[PDB]
Amino acid sequence: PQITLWKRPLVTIKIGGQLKEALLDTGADDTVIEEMSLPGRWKPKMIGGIGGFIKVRQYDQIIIEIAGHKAIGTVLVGPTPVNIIGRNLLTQIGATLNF
Amino acid sequence: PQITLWKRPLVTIKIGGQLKEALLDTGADDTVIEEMSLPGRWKPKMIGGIGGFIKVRQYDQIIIEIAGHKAIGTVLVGPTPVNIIGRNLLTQIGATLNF
Ligand SMILES: COc1ccc(S(=O)(=O)N(CC(C)C)C[C@@H](O)[C@H](Cc2ccccc2)NC(=O)O[C@H]2[C@H]3CO[C@H]4OC[C@@H]2[C@H]4C3)cc1
Ligand SMILES: [Cl-]
Ligand SMILES: [Cl-]
Ligand code: NA
Repeated sequence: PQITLWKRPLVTIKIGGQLKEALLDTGADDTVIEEMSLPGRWKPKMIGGIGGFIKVRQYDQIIIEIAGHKAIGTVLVGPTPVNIIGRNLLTQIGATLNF
Repeated sequence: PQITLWKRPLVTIKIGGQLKEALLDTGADDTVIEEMSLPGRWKPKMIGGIGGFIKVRQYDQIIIEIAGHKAIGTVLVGPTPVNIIGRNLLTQIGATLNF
């Protein structure tokens, strides 16, 4: 679709079998989801934003359904205040910015 | 133009007569730039990101060129790690997300 930006670009996602809302975020390199369990191995990572850094768990090869589009990639899980779909998965659904 | 997301969506902006690089950020409500001087009065604002909250200076009706497009609107100035163009100005240049 074409999403205007008058409001936050929130969409429904499916991850780990759970339905959530997430922000399509072109300013995020990586995808970051609020605390939840995912299967498989993970490793610790530190990521920084406005305010500073948080510790997260890095899970690789996770499948996510984004606005009904399937994608696979790394998902970071930790105390983010918002679920964020970042560029590593936006590319996989063919998302572009247009002006 | 049409901007894919395999790389960060960095563009050149011009503000207070200086050129800067900034991120086109659909995940940011507001535009936030690293510390610099701007004319006029400012007002206080606290904004929250991944790693907590920061105090910024809010300047209204500031002229800023973004990738060759004129915008005039609110700019937040503070200790952000990166210059971010948020939805308040992305709508002024006509930007949409497409997939
Ligand atoms: C390496 O992988 C990653 C992935 C994500 C991030 S990030 O989340 O720190 N960030 C990076 C960006 C360079 C600032 C993405 C933004 O798009 C956030 C996303 C985000 C939204 C809300 C809460 C936390 C993070 N925007 C936001 O801070 O905007 C505030 C400021 C912008 O204006 C408003 O809109 C959201 C809030 C608020 C003040 C960092 C590392
Ligand atoms: Cl990935
Ligand atoms: Cl592509
Ligand atoms: Na894995």
